[PDB]
Amino acid sequence: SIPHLILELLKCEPDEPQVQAKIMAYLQQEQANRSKHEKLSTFGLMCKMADQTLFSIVEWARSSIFFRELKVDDQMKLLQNCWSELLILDHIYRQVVHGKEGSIFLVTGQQVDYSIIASQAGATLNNLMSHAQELVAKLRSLQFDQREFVCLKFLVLFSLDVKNLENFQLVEGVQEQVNAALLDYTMCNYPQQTEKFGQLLLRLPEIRAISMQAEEYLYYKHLNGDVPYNNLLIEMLHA
Amino acid sequence: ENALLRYLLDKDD
Amino acid sequence: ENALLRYLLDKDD
Ligand SMILES: O=C(O)CCc1cc(-c2ccccc2)n(-c2cccc(C(F)(F)F)c2)n1
Repeated sequence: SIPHLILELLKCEPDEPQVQAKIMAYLQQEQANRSKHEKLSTFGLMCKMADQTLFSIVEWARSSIFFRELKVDDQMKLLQNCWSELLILDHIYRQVVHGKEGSIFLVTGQQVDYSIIASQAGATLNNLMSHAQELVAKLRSLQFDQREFVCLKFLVLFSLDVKNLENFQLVEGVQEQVNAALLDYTMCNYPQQTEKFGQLLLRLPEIRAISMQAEEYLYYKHLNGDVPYNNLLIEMLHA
Repeated sequence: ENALLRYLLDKDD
Repeated sequence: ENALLRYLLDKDD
């Protein structure tokens, strides 16, 4: 029993295999480009993955119901507010749906041992990765599903905390409606877990916090000369 | 503000 | 109004 609204949300979803392929191809064709002099690091590679995932998120957003009806200035304010949250949310959902504990399912579509990434990384990034891991675990135990995921994505995108929106009413309207649809979906589909609606919404502040930490850390990395040229990621980071 | 974000949103596919 | 031309005008060098 899936509300109508949620069906409209699911129709907006990307083709995940094609996205994975596109990014993967971009990264190969990048070594081709790069001279046999210039080398690249695990951190650097992950920055490129984030950058390419951002292109895909913007594409998803621009074609999505409701978001299409906004003026581009409003679209920009919404995306500038939530880009890092959408990256994190997308990551988390992949871990739950196509991943397993002890492994990271990357956006290029392969799994790598968590250990093998974490070992490359210093303590600040490890700390962030751990918190993300706990979110994944929490949401795994909740039996987080695709219908829930799409609702949370719209709730993140159509944020109420964004000031200076022209059409703030449409944005409020979307929040309320997705909220109501999520409430329906959980009571209809998970009737013995009346806590499920609440447990889902309370992940959103945690996602917001991890995302703000990620950005602060990445800006440090950028100012340190550690982020390879990455137009969209850094343009978003400068927002 | 971001020329690039604007472009990614406006471009006609 | 072509989006690329606007980006080209508006972007940072
Ligand atoms: O597998 C992916 O999803 C692509 C790469 C990635 C992973 C993360 C991440 C970072 C911290 C916690 C959880 C996931 N990415 C990311 C998410 C938000 C913000 C940033 C930032 F700030 F570095 F640009 C990266 N990108």
